[PDB]
Amino acid sequence: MQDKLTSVAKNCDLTGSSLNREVVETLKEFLADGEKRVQVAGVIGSNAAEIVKTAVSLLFQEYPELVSPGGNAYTTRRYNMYVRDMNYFLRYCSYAIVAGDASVLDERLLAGLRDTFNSLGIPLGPTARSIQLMKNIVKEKLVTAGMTNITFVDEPFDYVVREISETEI
Amino acid sequence: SIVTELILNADSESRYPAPKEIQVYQNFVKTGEQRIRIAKILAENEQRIVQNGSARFWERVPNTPSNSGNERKTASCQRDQGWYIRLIAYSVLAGSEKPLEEIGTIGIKEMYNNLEIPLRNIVECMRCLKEEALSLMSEEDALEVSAYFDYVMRSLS
Amino acid sequence: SIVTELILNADSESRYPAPKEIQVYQNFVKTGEQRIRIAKILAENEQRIVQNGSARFWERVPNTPSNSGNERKTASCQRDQGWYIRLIAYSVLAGSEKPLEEIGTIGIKEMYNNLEIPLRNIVECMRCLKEEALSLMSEEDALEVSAYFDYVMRSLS
Amino acid sequence: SIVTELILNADSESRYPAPKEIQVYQNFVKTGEQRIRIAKILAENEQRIVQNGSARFWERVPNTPSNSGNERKTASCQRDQGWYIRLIAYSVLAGSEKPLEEIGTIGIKEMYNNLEIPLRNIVECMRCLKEEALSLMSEEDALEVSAYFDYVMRSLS
Amino acid sequence: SIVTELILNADSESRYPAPKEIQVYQNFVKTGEQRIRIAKILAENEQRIVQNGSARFWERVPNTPSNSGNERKTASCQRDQGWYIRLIAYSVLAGSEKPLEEIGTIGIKEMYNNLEIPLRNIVECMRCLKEEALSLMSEEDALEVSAYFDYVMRSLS
Amino acid sequence: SVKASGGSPVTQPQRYHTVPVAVISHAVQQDRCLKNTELQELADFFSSGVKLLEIANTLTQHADEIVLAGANRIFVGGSPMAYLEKPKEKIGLPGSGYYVGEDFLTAARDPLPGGFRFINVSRYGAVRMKRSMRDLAWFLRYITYAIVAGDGSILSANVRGLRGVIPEDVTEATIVALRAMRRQSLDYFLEDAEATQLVKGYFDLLIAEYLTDKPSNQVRIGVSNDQQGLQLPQSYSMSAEVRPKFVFKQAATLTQKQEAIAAIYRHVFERDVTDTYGFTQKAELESQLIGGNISVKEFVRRLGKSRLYRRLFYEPFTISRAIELAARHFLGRGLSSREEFQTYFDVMTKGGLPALVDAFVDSAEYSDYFGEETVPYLRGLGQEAQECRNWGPQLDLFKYSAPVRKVPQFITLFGSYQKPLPEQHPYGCGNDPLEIQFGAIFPQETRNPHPQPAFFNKDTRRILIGSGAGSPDKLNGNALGKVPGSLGTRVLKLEPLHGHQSPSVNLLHHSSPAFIEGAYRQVFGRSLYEGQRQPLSSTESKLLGGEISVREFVRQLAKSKVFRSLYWDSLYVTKAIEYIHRRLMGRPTYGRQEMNRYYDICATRGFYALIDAIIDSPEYLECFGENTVPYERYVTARGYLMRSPRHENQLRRETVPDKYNPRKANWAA
Amino acid sequence: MQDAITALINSSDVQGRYLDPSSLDKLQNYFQSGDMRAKTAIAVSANAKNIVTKTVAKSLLYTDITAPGGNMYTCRRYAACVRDLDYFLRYATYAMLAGDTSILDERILNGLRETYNSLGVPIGATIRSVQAMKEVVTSLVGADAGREMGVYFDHIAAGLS
Amino acid sequence: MQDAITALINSSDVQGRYLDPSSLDKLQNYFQSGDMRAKTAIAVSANAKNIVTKTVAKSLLYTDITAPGGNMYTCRRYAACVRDLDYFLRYATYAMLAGDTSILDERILNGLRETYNSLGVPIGATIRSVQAMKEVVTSLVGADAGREMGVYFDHIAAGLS
Ligand SMILES: *[C@H](C)[C@H]1/C(=C/c2[nH]c(/C=C3N=C(/C=C4\NC(=O)C(CC)=C4C)C(C)=C\3CCC(=O)O)c(CCC(=O)O)c2C)NC(=O)[C@@H]1C
Ligand SMILES: *[C@H](C)[C@H]1/C(=C/c2[nH]c(/C=C3N=C(/C=C4\NC(=O)C(CC)=C4C)C(C)=C\3CCC(=O)O)c(CCC(=O)O)c2C)NC(=O)[C@@H]1C
Ligand SMILES: *[C@H](C)[C@H]1/C(=C/c2[nH]c(/C=C3N=C(/C=C4\NC(=O)C(CC)=C4C)C(C)=C\3CCC(=O)O)c(CCC(=O)O)c2C)NC(=O)[C@@H]1C
Ligand SMILES: *[C@H](C)[C@H]1/C(=C/c2[nH]c(/C=C3N=C(/C=C4\NC(=O)C(CC)=C4C)C(C)=C\3CCC(=O)O)c(CCC(=O)O)c2C)NC(=O)[C@@H]1C
Ligand SMILES: *[C@H](C)[C@H]1/C(=C/c2[nH]c(/C=C3N=C(/C=C4\NC(=O)C(CC)=C4C)C(C)=C\3CCC(=O)O)c(CCC(=O)O)c2C)NC(=O)[C@@H]1C
Ligand SMILES: CCC1=C(C)/C(=C/C2=NC(=C\c3[nH]c(/C=C4\NC(=O)[C@H](C)[C@H]4CC)c(C)c3CCC(=O)O)/C(CCC(=O)O)=C2C)NC1=O
Repeated sequence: MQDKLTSVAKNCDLTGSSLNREVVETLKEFLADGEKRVQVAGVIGSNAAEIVKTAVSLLFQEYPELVSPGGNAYTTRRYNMYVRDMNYFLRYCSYAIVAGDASVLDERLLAGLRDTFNSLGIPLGPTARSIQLMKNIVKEKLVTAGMTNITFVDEPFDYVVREISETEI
Repeated sequence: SIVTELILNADSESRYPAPKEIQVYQNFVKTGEQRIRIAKILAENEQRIVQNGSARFWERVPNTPSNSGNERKTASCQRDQGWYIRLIAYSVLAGSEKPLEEIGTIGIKEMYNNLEIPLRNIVECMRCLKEEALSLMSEEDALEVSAYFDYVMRSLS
Repeated sequence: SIVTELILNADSESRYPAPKEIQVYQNFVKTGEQRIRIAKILAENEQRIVQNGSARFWERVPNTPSNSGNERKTASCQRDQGWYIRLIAYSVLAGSEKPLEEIGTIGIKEMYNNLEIPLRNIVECMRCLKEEALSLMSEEDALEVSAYFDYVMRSLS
Repeated sequence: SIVTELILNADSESRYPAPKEIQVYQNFVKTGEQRIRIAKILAENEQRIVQNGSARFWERVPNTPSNSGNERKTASCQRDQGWYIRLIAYSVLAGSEKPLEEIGTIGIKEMYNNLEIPLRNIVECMRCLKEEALSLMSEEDALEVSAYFDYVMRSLS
Repeated sequence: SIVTELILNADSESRYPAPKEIQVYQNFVKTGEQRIRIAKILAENEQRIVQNGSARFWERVPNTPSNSGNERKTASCQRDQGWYIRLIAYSVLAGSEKPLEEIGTIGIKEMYNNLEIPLRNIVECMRCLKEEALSLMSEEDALEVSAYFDYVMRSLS
Repeated sequence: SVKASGGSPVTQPQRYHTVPVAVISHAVQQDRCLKNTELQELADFFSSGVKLLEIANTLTQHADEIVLAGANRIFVGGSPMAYLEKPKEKIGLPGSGYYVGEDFLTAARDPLPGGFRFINVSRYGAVRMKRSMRDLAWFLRYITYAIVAGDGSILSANVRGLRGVIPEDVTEATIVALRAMRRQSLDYFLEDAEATQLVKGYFDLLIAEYLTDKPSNQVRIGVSNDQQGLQLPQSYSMSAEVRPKFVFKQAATLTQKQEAIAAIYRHVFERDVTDTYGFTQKAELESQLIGGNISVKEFVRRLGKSRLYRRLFYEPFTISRAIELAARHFLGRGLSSREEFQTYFDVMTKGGLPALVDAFVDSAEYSDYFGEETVPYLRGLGQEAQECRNWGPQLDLFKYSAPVRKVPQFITLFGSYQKPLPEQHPYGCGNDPLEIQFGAIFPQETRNPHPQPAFFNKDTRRILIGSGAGSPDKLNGNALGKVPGSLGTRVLKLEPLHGHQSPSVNLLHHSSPAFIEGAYRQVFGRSLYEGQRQPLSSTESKLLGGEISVREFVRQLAKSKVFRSLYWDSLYVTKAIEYIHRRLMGRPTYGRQEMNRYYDICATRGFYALIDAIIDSPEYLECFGENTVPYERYVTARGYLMRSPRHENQLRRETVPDKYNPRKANWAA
Repeated sequence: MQDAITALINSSDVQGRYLDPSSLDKLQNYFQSGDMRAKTAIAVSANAKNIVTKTVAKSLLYTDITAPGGNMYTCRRYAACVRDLDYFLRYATYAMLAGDTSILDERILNGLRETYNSLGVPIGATIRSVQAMKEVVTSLVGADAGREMGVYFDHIAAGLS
Repeated sequence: MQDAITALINSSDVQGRYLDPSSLDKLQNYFQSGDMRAKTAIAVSANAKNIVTKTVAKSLLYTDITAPGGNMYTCRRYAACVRDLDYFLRYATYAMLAGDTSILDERILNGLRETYNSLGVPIGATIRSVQAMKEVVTSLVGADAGREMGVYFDHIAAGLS
């Protein structure tokens, strides 16, 4: 996996344009938000359990059939698996927020995720909904902490959804 | 979306978008704010549209699975009505019937024949939903919503 | 016209026009006054455009069959310029390049090679004609006219 | 190559080469000594042909990219002239235009349009090269060389 | 084959063959004529070896399925003896017990236990076959044949 | 971004334990029939099944009373049983015959703990009350399930970690209710002392396991910086099947040591092949293990370096596949990432198979999992938290058919994870025929399997290499393509025919038999046998008399029974679709749009409608019209590469010196 | 193929929900940028031939690629390279108009590496040519529209590498 | 793996018969050729590094494969390609000693095309490298031994394709 700086530096040699003006501008823009990325990751790590618990409770509110008999969140075994996987998603999204690059998600979260979920019958719609709920809760916590320009926080979660959701149109 | 249709029309001829495609794109981009407003209206009024349309639909067509005393069948019919309102909202947002066609129109006859739901009843329900949705918007706002409802009704026949 | 294109697209799938096609049709007919105004401007100023473009083109290309001392060749070149302005006016009226393409673009290379008129010279003359014609159009009117002039120039080269 | 021509003609009908095709093959292989002589003549006189044809072509068309005071553009144009003489020598050796067509005719218009070299000028230069090359051979030797030069000129027009 | 064994050692150790392995290979290929002669000797005498070995084996071990009065069992035992002589000839040709091991030794005990054939009886039969094979062979040629017969007997034991 | 797929193996994870399942699983994982003790356990369980059924029925018949006894012990100020929702039968499902025709109207007509505080039903809320009542009924139902199953696992796996999921405010209350229920249950036998013992045991197990306070997740720490760390809840491990783990002890009896050694053989060689292959040297190794000179780790290391292991799992395989198999044989798991594969490939390149065995056995992971005395065992789903990245490959590696697949399964997937969509059919590499003159040659799924599925959506369009064939007038738009083996302008064309008999010798470009043979050779790929043209003779006549065009003749050729038997009768449906499209349209299909359209046509109407749809397509008219026999117009990348096997023209490799007096130092004395 | 609106609709549809305020804000951003996107499409269409001419001149001409034995040698291969650059420019314009890179994933990058390796087309030279084309387009349409087009040019280049 | 002797033994064994005279003649031919096979193996073992260096020099150097964006870009990929060529040379030597191509199919060619496609390794470039290696070995060990080794080099090239 790579972070933003590593990918940009390697692309500098790959593309043959070296350290031109556009690369310098993108590097400066990225470095301007680095402290905010670290702060966002700190907030996510300090409130991980609360975020996951809130998101899973809201998911079971919006999908009451999940916890009913025959549902996928039926029994504490599957409930614990739900919580565990949502923690996985939150952890790797925090990693991607720090790195500024989505390669960590590609290599350690999304590679083979669809195969696993098809094998185990894990529904993807509720998975995307839970990721979006976690994203909303993280945004609420960041607004509470006083952060202002936190658009990049949307990038991992949304991206993950786009990678796991099926094609409808 | 209409943008995808324009791009695919240009790509079919292996050419950059012609002035007609560009004009369509610019008109759609201009109307985007009104489209968002109409979609918000549809989203916030979905439940009352479903309820009033279901009342009118059961008054007009009492011999339906949704009106056979089965709570689950009624719930499923009302969920389908909400889903089709959502698809029409998607189409209003996208400026084309592509979302509605891809999600709820292609294979609609096969799906509802497998479920043994009469198609004429679904057409009548769509008509009632269209009548109840058009009353909540202005005429120009209703111009496209009526077209999408008519698209569903035509696909069901 | 573009209406014919929409109708043929609907007929290819053996279906009534979709909401996207109806929207395109309505957007097109909404601009009929503007199209007629542009065509009127082109028709009224055809000879002035021809004269100015001919002057510029003979400045740019001194050794051309039009500017070779033959009066009939000069008259034929200026008539060709007028005819292409007329075809561009047709295309503006129709909302698509179909009239221009069908009347003066399909086989244009073969015709002008048979007449021994170098195609590069005709492209330069079309460039001068476009520069003269676009000066009489407002900013909102020049998109289609410039696109159709570019269409002719691309067909020639 | 004419040998490939015969082989592919036989392969089209899934049959062995007919006695007529074998006769054509034998006649071609018994004339290869004259073809080698013609190819050697073209190779040895390539610089003379290029210089004389460039002189004549700039006499006819002086305002051209190869004659605009740019040393590299002149070198590139004269290298192209030599390359086409080389391809024509290849075609003389092979007995058909296939080497010339495959190496320097398919997509020649696209390549020279990308280089922004007008094709009329290249046709004129090819004509001058053809005259210079024909002035160095007997008519029997020059039949195929004229044919291949005409092939190049036709590909550009 | 000994060649295969040397190549496999070098292959699994990721290195070119050692000088001693090349020397072994050369020495082995120098004995091809002798190995071919011994294999031909075994092939031409297979019938008499089988006959005399079966006679001696039934003399020493009368309580055996071959000597139980069943024609098919006797024929199968004779065929097994011939097959093992053939495998030993293969092994002589290859310079190693590898062909015999891969064809008639891996899983020999399981196969013969499935057939309810006592293994000690097969050991005695192989010993008799070895005796007759050595009886019609030179002293130096008998080393490989006797060693491979002992290999079969040890695999059964 | 991640379009590569390793496949989705069908997995059925265990959700709880049953006595037969546990016994049979233990026997299965040791590769032997049931023991006498295990058969006795099964017989004892079966003979007692009627009593268990009677107990479960007794608890079921009084379920309302037991749940009411539990609820009344903790709830005040309301009726808790009003919030107990019973399961509802789904009546009138489609196809059930509940409604005849399209007429739907006529179908109808123990001391409390210190300081215990009760829960007010009204202030607790409808949601929480429904939660509580369904929880009590669920507890009773799972207790009856555990009674029938003969194992309390279905309880233990589902209540350990439940404390806190059920709010910590009411955990005490929960216990109270459970005890109340227990009391009521024990009131329903009072005459057996064995059923009461069983019910008491199950209730006590439920209470004891529910009292565990936040059990720790089992962490799987990454073995290197290229591997991720994971967590597995204890419930998943408890519900999963149990690995019988063997620990070698020098003080154990000879039989137990031999059992552990057999386990080692079953793991390293995937089966005890030692006797079959005449592994006599095993004896010496076994002695060195039995006497305690070496450990299980050194025994496994010597086994990996033995000739038996090389013969079984090195000789038949390439280096990549051998590494992938050795991962399972020496670590009990598949490779995790391509960096791990790179390190092991470097180890194998430097030192060979013994070096690879040393790298596996000497790793910190081996000592972490198996140490020195534990026999290596298969890890995987249910034993520890699994990664998604090697899901399919590892699940396929743990199957007994792993040594039958020769194409690598890990390095290929790991490489394709980093790449865009592959150059292949949207339905997989098995849907791409060999681009030869004739014959539908496809990769068989079950023979030498190497499928590499990718997530192609419905709008992907394939990139095809144009062959450059066609008449000169039908060129200059795609004339930049060039493919070896293409007959460029040699297309078969027959101009239509328009009271006197014809001349004796009238010559076209191709004679009538030659043109007909060319049409047959294009449609069928090759000339038919002698009599096989008999059914089409009349059609040929109609082509020679101008009654039908070349397009109609081609359509009739493709509709014949010979074509159907050659390319439709014994072909997978979409494979047949793709091959027929390549034969008639001259190109492969672009993507799932055309493939789906033709598959729907084949599903609804059949083969003849598919031929009609292909022939009547506008692209067929654009490319071949009515008078031209089809021809190959596009090839794939692999098909292009198979026809270009010579590259000696590109290996031309890559004068006056540029320096005076080279390679000399300044101011040399 | 999906554009910005279709992508947002898909993300909302898999959850069975109307567009949330965040996706509605993204949609409004796309609608606001639509005018600039149309202007950039017009500008690139008007100068496509010149863009490719400058790209070839500044990245491929007078190198060993156009020399004999190079992959741009002979007129057919030169024309094919120019055609490929036209493909990249046109599809980058399509992706910019759509505001989404899915068109490049489904129609440009799928199997492109295998096809190029089969034909012998130099991958690194293609990446450098795409970079040169991005620079030319940025110089032509400005810094902001240039960066927006460069997003999709970089998507193509990263897919090729 | 099986060598020439084992191949003949297997051919005779599926019929359950001893080696017929033609098979014995093939065996004698292999035995007679073993001396030059050992000589060729010695030469290749002594000059393996030089062979691979010359192969890369005449096949892969100064092309786009070694440029950034090529598959031999960075020293790690260069060394990986050199290692693959070393493998090809060593197993061609093994097959030449053994008298048949079974070892090449078992240890190398089974799934090598799939692995290369997954990793993006150009098949055409490595086929060109194998052919250059065949020429280099022919130049080193002579005409007859060069042809014998080129049999297995051509087998490798065909298996890659
Ligand atoms: C004869 C020397 C040996 C033999 C041959 C055999 N071949 C087939 C069937 C096919 N042969 C081919 C081969 C080709 N396809 C091509 O495109 C070309 C180049 C023009 C060739 C040479 C193919 C594709 C087939 C498949 C069937 C078809 O005819 O389309 C068979 C029949 C096998 C069957 O099961 O149908 C046979 C017997 N077999 C021997 O034993 C001979 C040594
Ligand atoms: C000369 C008769 C005319 C002319 C030519 C001209 N050409 C160039 C540059 C190039 N010419 C080629 C030509 C070929 N490439 C091929 O593969 C073949 C077939 C074998 C041919 C003929 C190429 C590739 C170039 C590009 C430069 C390079 O060397 O890589 C120029 C220079 C243009 C520039 O500098 O941009 C010129 C001037 N110009 C005339 O005026 C004549 C009519
Ligand atoms: C130019 C920057 C470089 C270059 C290119 C080059 N390409 C080809 C041939 C082909 N290019 C393609 C690519 C596509 N076809 C598609 O439909 C799409 C998607 C829209 C793409 C990307 C294909 C398929 C081919 C094969 C031939 C064909 O046109 O069908 C060539 C010629 C190769 C040959 O000799 O056949 C060349 C030279 N080469 C360079 O060196 C430049 C760096
Ligand atoms: C200069 C200080 C020293 C030197 C260098 C030298 N290099 C070559 C040839 C090559 N060099 C490279 C280098 C790289 N490949 C990569 O991927 C990277 C990125 C880290 C680098 C730096 C390569 C690939 C080659 C091969 C040729 C090519 O570029 O395709 C040579 C020529 C060798 C030859 O045999 O032609 C030389 C001379 N030489 C010295 O004496 C200095 C110590
Ligand atoms: C060199 C001629 C060409 C080249 C090669 C190249 N290969 C890799 C990577 C791998 N190569 C292999 C090969 C094998 N696996 C086997 O089992 C065997 C049989 C003994 C062989 C030869 C494997 C497994 C890999 C992957 C593991 C690894 O990366 O080490 C690379 C590196 C690719 C990368 O992205 O790092 C290269 C460069 N590439 C060329 O361009 C040459 C034409
Ligand atoms: C870091 C990347 C990564 C992921 C994502 C991952 C997922 C993952 N989830 C699993 C289980 C599970 N996951 C879920 C449920 C869900 N999962 C969700 O992401 C949803 C929120 C929810 C459904 C909407 C369930 C119910 C199971 C247990 C399946 C069973 O019943 O066996 C399992 C099988 C058990 C295990 O070995 O852990 C895996 C591998 N593993 C990984 O390495």
